[PDB]
Amino acid sequence: PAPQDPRNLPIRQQMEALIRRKQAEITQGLESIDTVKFHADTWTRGNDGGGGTSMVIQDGTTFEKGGVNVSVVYGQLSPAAVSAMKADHKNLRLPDGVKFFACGLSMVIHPVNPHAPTTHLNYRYFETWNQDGTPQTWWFGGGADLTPSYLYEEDGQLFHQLHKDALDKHDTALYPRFKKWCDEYFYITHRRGIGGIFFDDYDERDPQEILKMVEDCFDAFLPSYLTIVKRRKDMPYTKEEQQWQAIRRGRYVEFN
Amino acid sequence: PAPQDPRNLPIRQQMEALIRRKQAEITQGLESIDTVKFHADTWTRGNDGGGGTSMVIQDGTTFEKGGVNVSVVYGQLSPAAVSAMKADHKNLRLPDGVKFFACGLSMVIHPVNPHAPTTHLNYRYFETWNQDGTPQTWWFGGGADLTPSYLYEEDGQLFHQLHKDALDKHDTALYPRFKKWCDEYFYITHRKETRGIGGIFFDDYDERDPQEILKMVEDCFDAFLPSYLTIVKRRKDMPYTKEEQQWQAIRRGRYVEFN
Repeated sequence: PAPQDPRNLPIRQQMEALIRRKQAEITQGLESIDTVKFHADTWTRGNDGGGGTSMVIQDGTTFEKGGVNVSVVYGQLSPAAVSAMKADHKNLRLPDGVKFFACGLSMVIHPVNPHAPTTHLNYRYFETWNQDGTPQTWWFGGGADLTPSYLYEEDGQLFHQLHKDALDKHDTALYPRFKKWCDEYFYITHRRGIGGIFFDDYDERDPQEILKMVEDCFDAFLPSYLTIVKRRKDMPYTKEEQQWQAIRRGRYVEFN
Repeated sequence: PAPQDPRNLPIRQQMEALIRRKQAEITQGLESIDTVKFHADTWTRGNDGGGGTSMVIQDGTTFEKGGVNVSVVYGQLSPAAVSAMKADHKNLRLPDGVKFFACGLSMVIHPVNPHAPTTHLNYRYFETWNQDGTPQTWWFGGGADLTPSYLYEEDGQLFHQLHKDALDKHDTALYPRFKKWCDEYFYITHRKETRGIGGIFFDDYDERDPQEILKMVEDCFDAFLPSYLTIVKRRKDMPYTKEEQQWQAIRRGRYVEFN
C-alpha cells in the first residue's frame, strides 16, 4: 500500500493517513470472519458531506449491518460556533471567523447473532488555524465500546484489557480515566453493560505522541472484537430470542 | 382512527394498540415541522422481524435521517433461552419451553441542523404465558434521551422536565430513579468531560399494576412531542455552515449511524 508513517508532516496529514489506513485494515479484518464484503456507500443525498469514503456491509452471515467511514473537512468556525463549543474545549478561544481542519473515522457494527455484541468506534482530530495555517487550538477525541444483547463478562474483560494495554504503552494513568464509568456507576448506586473507553478535548501531550496513542487504540480493536465475535457468532439461538433482543435495543431503527 | 383504550383487554393487546397509535402520532408530529413524509422501510434483507411496520424519513428540510419502528413477536422460550435472560429479570424463572409475547416501539431521529439534537426513544413490554394464556412473568422497559451536537442546556432541561412531569403523575419517586444524566456526577471525581443531556430509562419494570404502568408508558410517550418539537423548532432555523455540520457528524459518527 502507501500509508505515511514518519513524524515530520503536519499532524493533520498524519492523522488522515492513519485513519484511511485503518479503515482498510478494519474492513479487511471484519471480512475475514464473514462471507460478504464491504462496499462503497453510494447512497443518493443532497449534501452527503465528509471528504473520505463510507464503507458499508450488509446481510452477511456474521454481520447483519455495519459501516466504517472516514471524513475530512476544511472550513471556518464563526464566533457563534466557537461560543457553542467553548465549554467542552478548554483551549478553544474566539480570538472574525477562524479556519479549521478536522478528520475522523467512525464505525458501528451489528452482528447477526445476538450472542455477539454490537460495537462502536470513533477516533478523530480537530484543529483551528493560525494566520499562517499552523495549528492554533487542537485536540483528539474518540474511543470504542461494546453494546451487548446477551452479556458475556469475559468478552467485556478482554475488550477492556486490550484497550488498557494500548493506553498503558503511553501512560498507565490514562485507562482508569478513559474507561467509560457512568453506566457502571448507575448500576452500582441502584439495586448491566460492557462499555469501553472514551476521551475528548484531549490535548494534554505532544500531538505526535497522541497520534501514536490513537494508532495503538485502533490496534486494540481487531484483536478484541474478532476474538469475541469468533467465539459467539456460531452459538445457537432461536428466531424468538433474536427478535426480542432487537426490540430491546431497537436495532431496526439503528440501521434504517 | 381506531385505537383502543379500556382497561378490559389483555395488557399485550392494549400495549400493542398504544405503540401503534403513538407511532402514527409521532410520525405525523415530526412531519408537521418538516417538508417530507415518513415512508415504509421496504428493504430485502436477511430477516425483517417484527410484527408491525418500520417508518423512515430521509433528506427532509428538518430531519436528515430517522425511523420509527413497531415490532411484535410471539413464540416459545426454550429452557436454555429462559436461562440466558434470568440474569437481569427479578421474576423470570426456569419453568419444555414457555410461550411468550413481546412488543415495542423504537425510534431514532437525526435533525439536519447541528443546533437541533438527535433523539432515541424506546418503550416495550414482555410477558411469558401461563397454561391458560394469561401473563406469568412480565415487565415493561423504556426510555428516551437526547444526544446533542451543539449543546443547549435549556433544551435538556425542557426534555427532562416534561418527562419528570409524566412520571410525577404516578409517583414522584420514579423520575429521580429513572433519570440518567451523567453530568450530574462529574463533581464526585472532578471529572472534566464533554457535556451531555441524557434522559430517562427503566427496564424489567413490574413494580406496579400493569394497567397503571401502561398508563405510565402512555404518559411518557406524551412527553416526547411537546418537548422534542419545541426544541427542534427553536433550533432548526439557526444559521450553520456545511462544514460545521460535517464536524458534528465526525464527532457523533452520523453517516454510519444512518447505515
